[PDB]
Amino acid sequence: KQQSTFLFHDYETFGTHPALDRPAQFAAIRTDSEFNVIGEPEVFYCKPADDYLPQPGAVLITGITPQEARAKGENEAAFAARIHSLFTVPKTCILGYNNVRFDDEVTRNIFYRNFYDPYAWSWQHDNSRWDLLDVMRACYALRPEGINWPENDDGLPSFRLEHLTKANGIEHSDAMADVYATIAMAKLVKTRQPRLFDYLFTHRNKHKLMALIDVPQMKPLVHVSGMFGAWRGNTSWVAPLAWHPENRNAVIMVDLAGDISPLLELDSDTLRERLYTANAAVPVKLVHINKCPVLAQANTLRPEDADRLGINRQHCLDNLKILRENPQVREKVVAIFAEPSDNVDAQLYNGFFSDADRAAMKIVLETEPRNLPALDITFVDKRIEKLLFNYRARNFPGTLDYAEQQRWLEHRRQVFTPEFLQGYADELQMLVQQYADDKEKVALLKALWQYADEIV
Ligand SMILES: CC(C)(C)C1=NN(c2nc3ccc(Cl)cc3s2)C(=O)C1
Ligand SMILES: [Mg+2]
Repeated sequence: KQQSTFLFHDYETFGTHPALDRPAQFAAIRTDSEFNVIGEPEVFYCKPADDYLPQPGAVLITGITPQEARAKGENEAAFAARIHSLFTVPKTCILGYNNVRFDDEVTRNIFYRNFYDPYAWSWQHDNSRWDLLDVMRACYALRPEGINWPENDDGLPSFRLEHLTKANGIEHSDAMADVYATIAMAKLVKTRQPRLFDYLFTHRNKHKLMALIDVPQMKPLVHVSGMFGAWRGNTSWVAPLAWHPENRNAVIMVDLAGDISPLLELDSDTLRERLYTANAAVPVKLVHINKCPVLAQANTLRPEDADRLGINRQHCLDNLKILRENPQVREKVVAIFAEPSDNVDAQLYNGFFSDADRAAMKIVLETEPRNLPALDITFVDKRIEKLLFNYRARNFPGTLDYAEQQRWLEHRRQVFTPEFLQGYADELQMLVQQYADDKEKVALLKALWQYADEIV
C-alpha cells in the first residue's frame, strides 16, 4: 500500500526567532526506511514581505541575502503550501537535526500565518516526527563506543553537525549539505549502535514513552536532554511527580542529581520565582511527551556509565528515597505550573482553534486571493482577522484597497521606527569592522545595507 518513509529537512532562516524572524530557504529529501534516497532533492526559497529586515548574524551564517530570497522565492503562502504537501504524505517520519526545538517551531508558525493547521501534519496519516540531535546526545551518553566524539573549544562534547561529520570522516559542504549530513548521522548510529537506534526510534511514540511514566511510584528514569548540559553528557536520572495542570502533554519531573531542599522547604510562589529567572536552583523540569524526549528505565545507565559522565548515582538514589517519603511535593510542583504581546505573529500558543474556526480557515485557504475581500465568513478567535489582514497584505498586496494600503503603510511605519533603523545601521557598521578581513562577509553586510535602504 503506502511505504514508510523519512523526510529529512532543514530550514535556513533570517533569524533566531521561529515566529518573529522569517524563513529564507527549505531543503528536504525523502528516504526509505533504510535511509536510501527516494526521489529528488526539494530546495526552495521564501520571499520575505516588505515589513521585515533580517538579522545580520543570520545572513552571515547562511550566506542567503534578502535580495536572493526575494528574487528566487515564492511568497510565504506558496512556500507553506509546498512544505505542507511534503509533510502530509502518509506514513512519513518528518525529521531533522534540532528540528524539535527549532525547525518544527518554524513550520508551526509558517502554517499558523498561512491558514494551515499547525499540528495535524505530524500525526495524521500515520505520520510522526524525530530529531537526530538527541539521538546523538543519547549515543554519547549511553553507548559511545564506535563513534568519535568531538570537543568544542571550551573542552566539552560538541553535537554540532559540522563537528560530528568532520570527527567521523563524513563529507560535509550546497543547499542540501545539512540534510545529507543528517542522513549520515542516522546511518552512523544505526550501524554502530543498532539496538539503541531501534530503541530510540520506537520510543519517538508518545504511548511508548507514557508506558515508562509511573507517577504514583515516582519511578526513576534516565533522561538525556540538552537542558542538562554537555558537562554531564546531557544526562541525569529523573522522577515524575505530577502531570502539568494545563498542558496535557507535559509531565513534571525532578532532576534527582539536584538539590531537593527547596522543594521540601519553600512554598510554590517562591519556587515559581526562582524557576523563571534561572539560592539553590529548583531541580524541576517539564518533559514534553510529543517532543521525542529521550527516556529509558533507570538501569539503562549503569554505574560505570554514571562514573564516566560524572553523575553521582547514590545521591540520585538518596534523593529518590526522600521524595517518595514526601508526597506533598507533588501538589507543590503542580501549583508552580498552575500559575503581553499584541503582535499576532507572536500568538501561536494563545490557544487551539475550534473545529468551527479550523473549518472557516480551510475555506480561506481554498478561496482565490482576489475573492477573499468578498468572502462572507465569520471567526470566533480574535487572532484570525489579524492573521487574515497580514496574510493578504504580505502575500497578495495587489488585492488591498486604498484603506487597507494605508493600514499596511502604518504597520510598516511602526516596524521601521527611526530607533530601529538606527540600531540596524549601527549593527551593520559594527559587523563590517569586526569582519573587515572576511571579504565575503563584508559583501553580505553591504547587501543588507542596500536592502534596508530600499525597504526602509
Ligand atoms: C544493578 C543494575 C542492573 C545496574 C541496576 N541499576 N539500577 C538502578 N540504578 C539506578 C540509579 C538511579 C536511580 Cl534514581 C535508580 C536506579 S535503579 C537497578 O534497579 C538495577
Ligand atoms: Mg538546521
